[PDB]
Amino acid sequence: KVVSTDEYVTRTSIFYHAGSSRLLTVGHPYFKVPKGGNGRQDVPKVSAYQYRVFRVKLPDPNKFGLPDNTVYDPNSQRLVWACVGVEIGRGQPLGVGLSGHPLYNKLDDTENSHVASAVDTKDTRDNVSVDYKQTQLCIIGCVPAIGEHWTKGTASKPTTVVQGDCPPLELINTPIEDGDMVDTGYGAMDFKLLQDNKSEVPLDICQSICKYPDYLQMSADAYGDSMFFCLRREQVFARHFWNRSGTMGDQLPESLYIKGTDIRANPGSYLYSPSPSGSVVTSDSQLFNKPYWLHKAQGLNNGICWHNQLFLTVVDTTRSTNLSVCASTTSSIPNVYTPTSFKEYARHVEEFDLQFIFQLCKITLTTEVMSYIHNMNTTILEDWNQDPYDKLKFWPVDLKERFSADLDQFPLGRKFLLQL
Amino acid sequence: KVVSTDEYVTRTSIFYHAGSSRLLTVGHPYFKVPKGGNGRQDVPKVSAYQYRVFRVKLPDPNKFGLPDNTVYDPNSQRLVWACVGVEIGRGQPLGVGLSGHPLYNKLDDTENSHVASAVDTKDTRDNVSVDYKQTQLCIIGCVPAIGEHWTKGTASKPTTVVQGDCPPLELINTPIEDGDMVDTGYGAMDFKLLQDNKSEVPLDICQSICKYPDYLQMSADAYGDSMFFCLRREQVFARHFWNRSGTMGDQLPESLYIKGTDIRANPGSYLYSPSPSGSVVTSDSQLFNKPYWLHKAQGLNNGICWHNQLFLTVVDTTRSTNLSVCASTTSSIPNVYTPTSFKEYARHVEEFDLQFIFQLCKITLTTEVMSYIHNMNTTILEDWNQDPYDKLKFWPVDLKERFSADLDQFPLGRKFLLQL
Amino acid sequence: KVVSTDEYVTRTSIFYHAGSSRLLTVGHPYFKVPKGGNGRQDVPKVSAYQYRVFRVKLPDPNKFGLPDNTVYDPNSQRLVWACVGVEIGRGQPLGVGLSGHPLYNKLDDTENSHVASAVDTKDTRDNVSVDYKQTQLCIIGCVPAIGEHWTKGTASKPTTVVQGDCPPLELINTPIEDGDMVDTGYGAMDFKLLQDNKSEVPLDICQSICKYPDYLQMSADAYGDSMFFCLRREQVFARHFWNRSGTMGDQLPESLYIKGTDIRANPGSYLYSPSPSGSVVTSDSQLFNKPYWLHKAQGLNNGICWHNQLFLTVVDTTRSTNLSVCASTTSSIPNVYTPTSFKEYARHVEEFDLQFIFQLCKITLTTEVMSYIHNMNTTILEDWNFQDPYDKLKFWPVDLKERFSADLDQFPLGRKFLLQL
Amino acid sequence: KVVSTDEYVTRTSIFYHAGSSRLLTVGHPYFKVPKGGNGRQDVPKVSAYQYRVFRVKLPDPNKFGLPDNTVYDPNSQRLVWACVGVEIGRGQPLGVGLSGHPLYNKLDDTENSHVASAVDTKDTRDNVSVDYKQTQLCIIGCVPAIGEHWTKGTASKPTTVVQGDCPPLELINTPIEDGDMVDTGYGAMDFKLLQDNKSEVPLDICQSICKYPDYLQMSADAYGDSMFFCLRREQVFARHFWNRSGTMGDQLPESLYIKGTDIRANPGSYLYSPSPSGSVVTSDSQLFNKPYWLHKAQGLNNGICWHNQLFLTVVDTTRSTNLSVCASTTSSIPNVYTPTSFKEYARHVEEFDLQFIFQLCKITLTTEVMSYIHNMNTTILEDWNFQDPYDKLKFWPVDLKERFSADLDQFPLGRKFLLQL
Repeated sequence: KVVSTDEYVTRTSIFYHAGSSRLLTVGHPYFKVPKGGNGRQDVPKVSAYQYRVFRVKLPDPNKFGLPDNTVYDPNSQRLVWACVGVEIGRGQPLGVGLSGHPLYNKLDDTENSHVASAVDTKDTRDNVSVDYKQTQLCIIGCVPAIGEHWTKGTASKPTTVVQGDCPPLELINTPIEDGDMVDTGYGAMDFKLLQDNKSEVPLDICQSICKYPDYLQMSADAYGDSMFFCLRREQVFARHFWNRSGTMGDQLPESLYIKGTDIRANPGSYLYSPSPSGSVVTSDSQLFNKPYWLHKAQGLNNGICWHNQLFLTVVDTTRSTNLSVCASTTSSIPNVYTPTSFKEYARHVEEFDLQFIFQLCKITLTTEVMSYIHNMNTTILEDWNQDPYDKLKFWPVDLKERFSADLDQFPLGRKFLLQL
Repeated sequence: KVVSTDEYVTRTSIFYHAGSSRLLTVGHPYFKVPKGGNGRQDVPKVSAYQYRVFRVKLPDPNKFGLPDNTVYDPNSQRLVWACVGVEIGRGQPLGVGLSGHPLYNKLDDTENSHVASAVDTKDTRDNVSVDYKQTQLCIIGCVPAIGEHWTKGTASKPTTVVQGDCPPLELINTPIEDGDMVDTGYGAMDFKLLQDNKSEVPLDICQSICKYPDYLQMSADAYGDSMFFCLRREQVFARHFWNRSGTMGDQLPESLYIKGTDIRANPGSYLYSPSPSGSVVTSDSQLFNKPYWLHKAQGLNNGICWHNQLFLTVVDTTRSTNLSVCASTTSSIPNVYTPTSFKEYARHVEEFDLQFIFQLCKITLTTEVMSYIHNMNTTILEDWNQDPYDKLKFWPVDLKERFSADLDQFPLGRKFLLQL
Repeated sequence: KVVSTDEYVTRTSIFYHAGSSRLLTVGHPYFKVPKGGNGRQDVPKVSAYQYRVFRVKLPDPNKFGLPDNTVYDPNSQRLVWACVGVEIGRGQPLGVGLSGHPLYNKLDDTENSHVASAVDTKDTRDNVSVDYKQTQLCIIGCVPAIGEHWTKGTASKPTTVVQGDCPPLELINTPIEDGDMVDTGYGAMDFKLLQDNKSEVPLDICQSICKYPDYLQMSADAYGDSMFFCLRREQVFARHFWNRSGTMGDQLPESLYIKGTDIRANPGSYLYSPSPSGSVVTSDSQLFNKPYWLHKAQGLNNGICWHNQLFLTVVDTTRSTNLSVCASTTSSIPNVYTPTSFKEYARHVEEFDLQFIFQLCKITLTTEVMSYIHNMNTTILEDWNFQDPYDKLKFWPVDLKERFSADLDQFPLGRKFLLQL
Repeated sequence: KVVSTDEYVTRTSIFYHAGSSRLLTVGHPYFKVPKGGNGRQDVPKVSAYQYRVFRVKLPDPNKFGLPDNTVYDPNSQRLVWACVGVEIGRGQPLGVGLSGHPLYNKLDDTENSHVASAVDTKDTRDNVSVDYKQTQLCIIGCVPAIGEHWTKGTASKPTTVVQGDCPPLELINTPIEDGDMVDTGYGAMDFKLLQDNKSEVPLDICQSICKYPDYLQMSADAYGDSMFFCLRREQVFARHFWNRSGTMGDQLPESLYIKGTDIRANPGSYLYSPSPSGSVVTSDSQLFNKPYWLHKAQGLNNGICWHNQLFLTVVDTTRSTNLSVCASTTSSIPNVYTPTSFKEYARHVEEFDLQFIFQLCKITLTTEVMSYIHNMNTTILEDWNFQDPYDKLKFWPVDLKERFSADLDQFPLGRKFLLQL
């Protein structure tokens, strides 16, 4: 039976402020662009619809040599940091940005099109852009957050299935790493494995995986390490209605329509996919640049940062504007414009400023306790008196050299001083 | 260690009202229009998407001969003004105004266009206008506000890079001057330096710099002089989706699409830029014509106007309507309309009414103190017992002759009297 | 130094209800239509985008013969009415109405138009209608409200300026009269003087003046008589983006663009004017048909109706629907439709019901006082006992001298006012 | 002088629940469709934009023999029902429905049309549909509610006026009957009398009268019998801007435009009428299926149901969806579709469930009283023992004489009312 951490982890009045400086990353919004070097001066994939997963490394409170031996005795008690306050800073202005595909699979406008109807024979793929679904999310833990997505499931039985048949769909949970793609309005699935077309979704995701946080699984967690603070806020609507070209794998049952006089009529495409849209982005609906104080966690782990680390997953699509930089191909432009004399580049920018208020805590290593900690994580006692998470990609944030007890010297520290 | 001003600046019950008369400026909304004089009767660039930065000069409270020697002694105490109340008046009615470009780089409509498809060869630049993103912001300090913007960064290494390559992007902080351009929905960057096209954004900004206030930097300030009062409220959405003509500098990775039967086909333009829009302007979301009382500042400087000055940065795009004035070319119009017999002019108007409630304060010039003031700003003691801000352009507001102790004689003064 | 009226005007518990009957006016929404009579059966200009400025005349409380000599003595005291409650009744249903122009100056669609491009030579003026910006405002005073608008300013210097140049713009404050045009989304200016085109804005305003209330000036007023109660609520957005035909008076600086291959290229029209729109009209955002109680005013005059009069400025564009009445040209209709056999008329309707709760007040005619009143308005004491400047302006007269009643429970606003405990 | 009913009507703790079962009506949404019978198996006009006015008949509390004679004595006291709680049940799901006209008078699109321009010569009438303005309203009284509308006023003078002139517009108050048409966004007027075209508004209203509740008149009522409970919530916006064909009855003043080179030019149609729209229908803005408790009424009559009746006017346009039922013309379907082999019918449905909580009250028939009641309504005493003007009007009869019950906990509204102790 798992026990709340408020019963065997006593808290103190020792508070510290920790904060990284300004973090920023620029790159291409759609894909990694390799440039032959001198490997490498390439630009990375920096999309506003990417998960930002910061691995915040904290100083060992037992190795911490600033507090005096009056706060605790290293004979039967050990220290561990507990997170109390969090402020996620976002820098760039609010904006909406587009993601598209030159060969998007758009057959016919199925909404109220009186223009014409397209012939299926040739390559009926139009150059289509779209503004994705708007998503703001924030998850704080000591273990990377768990996300779900749909993948091409393994064959049901030892059964040979025909090529071109619909594969089985399997839901899969995976740890959310920095750089993963968020749900953008086309669903949370493996577009690389389930769409051989390479033309159903924009370039942002057409060869990537869209993951959605498994709030149901992380909230049903026994210990609650995956998520003890969660803020979600998403919105989307259907902007345009479209048709998908390609032979229909599912036969339209003849019970549902009447063919008309031409009893040879091929039924039109009946696979409809809408263009998502995130509507208006307003600072009234903003979810960051605000202090959030964790008192009671959702799980039994009440904001205790085991192994002196803290995982912060964050998605913010309210600053998706894209910089368009263009450079002339002639050394100096002749005062005449021709499209061949300008190179066009699209760059995207992300800016963060993480701030935290941590609280020092004691753990009296009794029996019953410690054995409970052993059944929880043997490596907790082992690290007291290798790493499985380096196989995943995170944004490292080292705060061992940034802890400070002078809370009034920092904005989040002052806002926390309005809590006595 | 920096110390809060509430520990070494004692406050008094002496309150004064200060206020400018109506301030207004008219001009051209897009660019400075030179007219050969009699130099010069030109109209200036007066756009609703410009930063308005007022440099409010206050009378020296030590040289002020209105208070009696009972409030302080000029032996160990000196006076300084502290800002308590602010009301920013806006005059013109609410309206939405357009900003455009006759040669805007619009290739193809990617938002479900079934009209046609444009050929890239010829000059495919359309006459495009747009209503910018809606922005209301207000920052009060004693130091000019700090803004961020992206510029053509210096060469990465002592490396010869080919002409037409994408230049490095560098984020830069600069003091926000009166007349600077705000973020309009295309990002905060140097459009003059990063777009040799002179055709990616409307005439408002195609040769200017869009700055966004660096709230992250100003809030993390040690002393907090840059910003001790901040109100932001911005909104924007993507109205129309467009394509940019010009050769793509970044090669579209062939892993992300399938070329179709014409295996030697150039992929269409995949640089998508939306037209921003500020949606509805309503007086419910209005942010000015309201009294704001500063009690606790965000930083350690709690509204203390060092050097008897106060910097007010304000952006209000909710009054962006543009007057269209036209005059007949004939002395008296013949009652027949032809476009050649009428000259069309576009003029824009800005109207303000600044109001303030200041509080007189004492500073006991002890040791420990005063040396702290010396480490803060030697020129503070120097002015008690040149200018670094004259390099920047501000809107001068002289209030040395505008202070009044009869608070009940003024609107902001009465609203402040409802605070006892 | 001006002094608050709460320091020299003591209030009493005597309260009266005053109210006009139903007021209504019909007419044409765009322009006055003269009809030769039998002068005259003409229809006036009755637009939902017109200022409604009522001059409410109140009975003289000193001349009032209802109170007994116990409430005051006419030796050292004088009476004056003080406004306490107001309810503005609006009658017609909520609706949106259009205002347009057959020859609107619309050159090209600049809002993502792939349709075509218009030739500038010929008359490239389209028949364009638009729903104006939505505006609700209400201002109560004893002096007509002050509005601002831009006009063709006086000549800058003793300077000969070329014909066709842009005239100087001058901001002007003027009293807002009944029938004046409100800001409709094109700005507050004199379209008749600053637009010789007669084609930049719809017929509603193309030869009129759009005024916006100068809240900044009226709030900075010394006495605060112009406005001691103000409720504003406006909304608008840009619906369509357009181009203006006509030669550009300001040369586009060549630093801002690249001309292209045809080095001869005339820059397209770069004077952009959007079509305003007031979005949805809903009764949730409604601002009238509600009681409003004046306790503390914004200015020093705390709702005191000097000279026993009260000016009520109101704008309500949430009932801008236009009735279309059509009559057959034949005496009895032949059961066949032809556009020539039906005459079409557009009529607009406004319905109000003004309601007020006034409070009787005393003014002890001391020294210091009375001299203060004399420096304020000599005509206040002169009109007491120890011509009119406003008859030059057009108002909607509301005579309530015969409409005062002390039986508050007999009226809705009176009952709602009795709920104050 | 009228007196509040709380001064001569003492209340008791006796409470009853009264409620009709589910009421529903189906029919055609646009017009009465006659079918030759066996007269008649016709379908009636059942539109979501119709006033639903229920005439609720209550049992005579003096004739009621369930309470014992300890509560009152029929010697100097008489009984009267007073309404305390009301819940109006709506059944069908929320939906939006269209109303249109095959021969709608739509000339040109004035909302930024660069497609083409229509010639006025031929029959320029398009098939146009529209979703009306959204309106939810509820008025409870003991006298039928009063509505207003504009009608063809009587001739201005005994004057011979030319045929084709605009008739005078007269505002008229009428009792709101069940089946009357509501304001739909084209105004509250008599479309049959002021539009000989029969083509300016959709078929729903082109030959009907749209009435709007005269809140100004009913609230200024002396006794307050017309309306002692009122909930309104309406919204509308302009979706499309159009032009009206037909010769312009009002001459466009030449001061407002410049004709251009072709000084031979009839100004294009300058009568602009927008298509209304009720925007989104959401249950957040829903106004029914909720209990409403009447404590203080707006008028002096505090929810007292004189003559043991209660009038409920209600409009709900948030369920305006229309069922489309079609039946094949062949006895059994050939598996081939042709438009001639299917008959198409449009049917609309309304579902209600009225619920009430009434309170028994006593009236001691003193002098001063009773004489006041006599001056109020002689028929109140006459109907006691100390013809009908409303059957000339059309109402929805709801007989609740056999539906009163004192076991409040047996009904939902009764339980919610028991949550008030």
